[PDB]
Formats: sequence, C-alpha cells, structure tokens
Amino acid sequence: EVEALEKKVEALEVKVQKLEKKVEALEHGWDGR
Amino acid sequence: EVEALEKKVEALEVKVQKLEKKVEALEHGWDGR
Amino acid sequence: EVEALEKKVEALEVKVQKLEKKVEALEHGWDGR
Repeated sequence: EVEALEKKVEALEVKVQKLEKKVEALEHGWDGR
Repeated sequence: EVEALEKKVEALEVKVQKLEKKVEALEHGWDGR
Repeated sequence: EVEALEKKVEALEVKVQKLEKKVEALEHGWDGR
C-alpha cells in the first residue's frame, strides 16, 4: 500500500509540475502562449 | 492514517484532472475558452 | 515513510490550491488576468 502510494504521489508531483509550467506560460504570455 | 492518505491522494488526482482539462481548454481555445 | 508522505501530500494540496486560483483567474479574466 505505502509503496504504491509513493508512486501515485510521485506521479501527481510530475503532473502538478507540468501544470505549473503551463499556467505560468499562459499568465506571462511566453513565446506567444 | 494510510486509508485516510489514500482518500486525500484520490481527491488530489481528481482535482489535478480537472485542472488539466481547464488548462488544455485555455491553451487550445476550445469552444472559445 | 508515512509521516514523510503526509508532508508531500500536504505540499501538493497547497500547490494544487494555488493552481486552482490561477486557473480560475485566467478563465474569468479577474483583474485583467
């Protein structure tokens, strides 16, 4: 259980990082995004 | 503890999925969003 | 392990909340965002 939860949490961290990059690009208009 | 953490993680997964949909809609201009 | 995972999950919750605010601001055009 705990090992599997470590994996889910790591995957969520990756998903959140990608969302943060995409949102910062929208907010700042980077490269015309 | 572990059971309660499973619930928090599942709820986060749902929140992240909704964020991903909203961000993809903004990035692509779907339906004028 | 479990204690450390509680911390990671709490930090993710905070990150997700901030993303939700930023995305709602983009979607609604609040304050010209």
